[PDB]
Amino acid sequence: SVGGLYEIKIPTNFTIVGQEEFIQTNSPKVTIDCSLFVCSNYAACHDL
Amino acid sequence: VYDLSGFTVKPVATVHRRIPDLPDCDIDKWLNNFNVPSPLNWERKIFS
Ligand SMILES: *[C@@H]1O[C@H](CO)[C@@H](O)[C@H](O)[C@H]1NC(C)=O
Repeated sequence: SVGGLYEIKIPTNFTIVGQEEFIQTNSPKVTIDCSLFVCSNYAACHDL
Repeated sequence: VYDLSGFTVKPVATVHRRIPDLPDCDIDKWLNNFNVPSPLNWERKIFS
């Protein structure tokens, strides 16, 4: 401080800037038929 | 809402394909040959 005053940069002109932000709120609802995935249609696999 | 067990469309018919007119292997004629070799000189025949 000089004489109790400080040097500061104060804006003399301005613009508006736009910044986008994607926030994920959902995701693909994946479903699995465990029986069809593990064994297809083979009765020998479905029994086990 | 209930997702049921996955069904598969069942076969309407069957397809069977093989090379026609192939000769008999005659495996019995070679196995029944009376000139039987010993384990020391085991004989081999390839059937194709
Ligand atoms: C602010 O900036 C714009 C673009 O350079 C200019 O047209 C405008 O005259 C400026 N205003 C001042 C007060 O400097």
